[PDB]
Parts: sequence; C-alpha cells; structure tokens
Amino acid sequence: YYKANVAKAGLVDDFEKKFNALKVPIPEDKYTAQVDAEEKEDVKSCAEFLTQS
Amino acid sequence: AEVSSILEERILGADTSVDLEETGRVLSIGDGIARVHGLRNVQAEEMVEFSSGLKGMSLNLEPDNVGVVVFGNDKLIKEGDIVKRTGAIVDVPVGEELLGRVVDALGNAIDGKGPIGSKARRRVGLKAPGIIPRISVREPMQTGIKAVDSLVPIGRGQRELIIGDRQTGKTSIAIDTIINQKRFNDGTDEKKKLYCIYVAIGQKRSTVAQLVKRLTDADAMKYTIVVSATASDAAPLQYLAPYSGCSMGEYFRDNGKHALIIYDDLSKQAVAYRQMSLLLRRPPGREAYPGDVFYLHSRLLERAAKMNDAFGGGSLTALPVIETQAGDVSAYIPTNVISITDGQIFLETELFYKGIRPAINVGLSVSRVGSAAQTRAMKQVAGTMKLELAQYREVAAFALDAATQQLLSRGVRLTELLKQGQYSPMAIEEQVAVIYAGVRGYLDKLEPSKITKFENAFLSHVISQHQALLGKIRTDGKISEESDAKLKEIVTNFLAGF
Amino acid sequence: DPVQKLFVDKIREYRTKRQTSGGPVDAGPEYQQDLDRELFKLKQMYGKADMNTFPNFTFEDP
Ligand SMILES: Nc1ncnc2c1ncn2[C@@H]1O[C@H](COP(=O)(O)OP(=O)(O)OP(=O)(O)O)[C@@H](O)[C@H]1O
Ligand SMILES: [Mg+2]
Repeated sequence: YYKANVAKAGLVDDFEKKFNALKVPIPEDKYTAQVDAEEKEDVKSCAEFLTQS
Repeated sequence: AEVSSILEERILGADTSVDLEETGRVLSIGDGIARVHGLRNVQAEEMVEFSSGLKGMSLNLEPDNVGVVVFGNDKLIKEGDIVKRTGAIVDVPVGEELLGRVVDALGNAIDGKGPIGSKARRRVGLKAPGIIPRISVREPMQTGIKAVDSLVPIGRGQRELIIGDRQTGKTSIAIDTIINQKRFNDGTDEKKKLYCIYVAIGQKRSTVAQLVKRLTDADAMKYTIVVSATASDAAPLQYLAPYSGCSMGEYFRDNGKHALIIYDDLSKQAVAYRQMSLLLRRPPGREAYPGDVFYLHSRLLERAAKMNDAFGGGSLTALPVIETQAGDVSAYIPTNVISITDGQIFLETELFYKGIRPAINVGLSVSRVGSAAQTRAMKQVAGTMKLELAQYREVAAFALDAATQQLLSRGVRLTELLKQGQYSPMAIEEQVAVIYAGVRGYLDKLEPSKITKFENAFLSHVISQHQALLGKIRTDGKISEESDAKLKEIVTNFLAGF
Repeated sequence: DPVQKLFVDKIREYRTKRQTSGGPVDAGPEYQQDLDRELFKLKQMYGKADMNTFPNFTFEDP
C-alpha cells in the first residue's frame, strides 16, 4: 500500500530493499563481566565460609 | 493525472431529474429562523431546503407562515428566497459504514476521508421502544475505571449520568469507557463487542480534534462514531446532534448488536434548544428554558433500551454528561436529567484537588441495577469493599483504639487503591486482583503514600508471570476456591518481595 | 444523456484542462507561494534528516 500511493514507487521500492538487506546490531556480555564474581563466591560459601563453619 | 480522472468520475454521474416541487417564499429571515410563506403541505418537523442547497427544519406550522430553522449559516438566505420541501422528516444515515468516521449532526462526513457509504436512513424523532420489547439489564458494561466497575457498576441498557462541575474529569471517564472496549472488540465473540458513539455538543473543534486523535492513538476508531455539533454550528444542529447519534445507536441495538452513546453535554443541547425556542417566539419558562425542556431529554434518554431476545437482544447504553454550576446539583436541567436517568456518577472538585482522581463521589454515586450487571468475582469483592468504605466514611472527619484505627487504615488503603490514571482502563480481572489484594488486609502493613506503587508494580508482575490465573478468572467469571488460594499465595509472596 | 448541455460543457472544459496541464495553468504567484508554505510546514513537522536515503543510526551498547 505504501508503494501504491507514492508517485516515485521506485524510491520506496529501494527503501524496501535496503530494509530487507540491512539488519540491526546487538549488544554483548562485556558489561556482564560480573561473571567473575560468581567464582569468588564459590570460595566463601563453599570453601572458606563453609569449611570454617 | 488520475486525480482529475477521479474528479471526472464524479461528474459522470449527476442528478438530471428535475421535478415539480412545492415551494415557499421567505417572508423574513433573521437570527437563524426563517418565516416561509407557502409550503401548504409541509409536514411538522419536516426537512426543507433553501435555494443555496442549505437545509432546514419546519418546526412551527402557523396558519399564515411556517417557522423554519436553518441547519447552518444564515447570511446566505435573503427575503423572497425559495424554500423547497423535500417531503421527508429529518433523518440521518445509519450503518456500520459510519464507524471510524467523524460526522456532523446531520450525518455528513467532517474529516474528509470521502463520503459515507450508508445504505439506510433513520428518522431522528423515533418513539422509544415499548414496555414489552425490553428486558432487565443483565450483562455488565465494562468501563475500566475501578471505582465505577466496583462501586457504581453500569449494565448494558442502563442510562448512567456523569454529572459534575467544569474540569473534574467527565470526558475522561467517557474516553476511558470508549478505549476499554478495544479488548472486547478485538476478540471473537460478538456478544461482547460494543460499538461506541460520542456526541460532542458545543465543544470547540480543537477539543474534538484532540479527542479524535486520542482515540486514534489508542486504536479506538475502528468501532467509534463521533458526531460533532461544535460551538460554531447553528443552534438547530446542536439541538439535533443527540438525536442523530441516538438514531445511529438505535440502528445497532435494533440489529442484535450493542452500542454505547455518550452525550457530551446535554446541558448545551438544552441551551441550543432554548435559543431555538426563543427565536421562534415561543414563550419562555423557568430560567428562560422552554416548557418542553424535560421532554427534550426524556424522549432522548428513553431510547437507551435493552431489547429482549425476541427483538434481537441488542442494547444501547447511554452516558449523558451534565455540567453543574459550583456543584449546585439542585439546578433545573441537572435535576431533570437526574430524575430521568438510572444511576449517577457525582464528580466533585473538592475530591479532584484532594488527590482523588477520578473524583467519583462514591458516597452519592448510585446505580439502580447495582447487583445485576456485575461479574461474580467483582460482585464478591466489591461488596466487602463497599461495606468497608461505607464504615470508613462515617469515622473519617477526624484522624485511637485498635479496632477503629485499623478501620481507618483499611479505608485509606482502599481509597488510595481506587485512584487511577488517564486513558489506561484495566481489565476486569486485573481490577478484581487489585481490589482483592487491597481488601484482604494485605496492604494494611504498607504505608498509604506507597500504595499506588504496589498497585502498578503488582499488575506488571501478574500480567506476565500469572497470565493463566487471570485467564481463569476471566473465563470462569468467579474467584473459585482454587483461584482464591492462588491469589492468596501470589499476594503473600509479592508483598514480602517488594 | 447527450442532452445536458451543461454536463457535456463541464466535460469539455475538463478535457481542455487535461490537455493544457503541461504546467499548472493560470497558477499565478499564489500557487508557488502556497506550495512553498505548506512544503516548509510539512518539512518542519516531519524532520530534517537526509531526505533521500536511509540515515544511519550507530547506536551505543548498554
Ligand atoms: N484520572 C485522572 N487522573 C489525572 N488527571 C485527570 C484524571 N481525570 C481527569 N484529569 C484531568 O482533568 C482535566 C479535565 O479533564 P476532563 O476534560 O475529563 O474534564 P471535563 O469536566 O470534561 O472538562 P470540561 O468539562 O471543561 O470539558 C484534564 O486536563 C486531566 O488532566
Ligand atoms: Mg469535557
């Protein structure tokens, strides 16, 4: 419909095709570095705190 | 290119037929009222037309001349003009073709968007359904406001009244009711779909434009008609707009469907009628309103019926909006419409500014249907809430012992529970969940200033994790024992975790 | 139907308008002035982006 109500159907067709080809990026887990924290806990609640308790 | 072509398509079909028509000469035109001379066979409240394509209605049939009211501007009618009778009582288009269209009081499209494809017409001045077609009000009309769905419930076929001062939140209640019906209209069953009609009388065009764009944003014009007789529209149009909208809704109820019509305001239809009547020279009455000012409304609100299953089963709810002056409910038109309607919804400025929004004064607001036209879950919970607020209101004017201190605590918790925002109506099951949490003494631990937080948060939790429970409550339409036990554990868990 | 002389007269002035529309005939300066006015209003209301192709975003991760 959007292409069927525009004089330059070619320009909107090009917009549509560029939309089809081009996607979007996504973030990763660098901010999630808190990963490391879990390992440290594995010492207290299970190695240091657990054993001493 | 094709623009001119579609323009020609309009000429291609014209109105060749010229007929021999009865006429009359305008003896005197002034103030919007013409005194035609002739038109011997013109009927009463017939539609006549002027030489410039401008319509009018023959309201007075005096022996020597016919008093005609012009549906439009009056500068274009001269003396000695020509008035042709159309031979048809005033009538308007009706049908599903009107849905989503803004139209004027006479059914002419007002937003461009082409014309109306209506294939049928209905007379504005039709008699109300008899005593036999109707049947007591059974289903509930879901408004979305907690305080209206719980404390002053509205059924389908009822005629509630929203009465208050200026800028207390009446059009807001109307728009919330309109927007809420989206969930039912999107679904599948046709027994819940409710088509909404909004009659905007005397409101400046900017307000109606804001309203229409607001409905479009909430995607609520799929099923809404807007009949606007704004301030700049001659009095004969603001007079007639309620009746046009009521015909558009009578079409729906007469065909097994359900409709909602919202006159906004009727206190301005009364003023337009008074202007008409004073310019036809009819003697004035009390406050200058004509004597027939009660009839004006009673014949209009009596068309909001609930047809029995033999007559289709369709219904037509009505929510007239009145405007009082400084809360003087005892005025003239307010009292007339109060004694015409079923329930009422009193909005008060002292409550609007005290933080209670919607200002619904639950103490005075009434609904004759009450029990009936309420879902079983809401019936179970709102009853205890009603008793608790009734007790609280007695001992509220001050602010000791544990029992009454806890009574005040519960009352305040419920009060802050009943508040709400704008254009965010809630599904009935969500209202039940919130009110249940509030009334089962759970919130009594929390501070009151924080209650709103809980409310919001609680929903955003239940709306995702516990969709199944809400679906259960909706489908079964009651708080069964297992549903109650669930609700209990959900609320107990959430309260501590927050 | 071949009788309504006004009907065919309007159709004829139509056909003439069709043929003569090489450029908006009898436009006058009001034509251009208006066109500009509402074009500028629409441009302002919509945006100033690269009104030709897709402008790029280049977001920022959390
Ligand atoms: N539930 C609500 N929460 C917050 N604000 C509200 C609520 N209801 C109404 N209002 C406010 O009240 C104002 C007036 O609302 P509304 O137009 O509904 O009242 P009204 O009596 O119809 O006004 P008028 O009669 O002048 O047209 C609005 O600007 C709105 O911000
Ligand atoms: Mg309003």
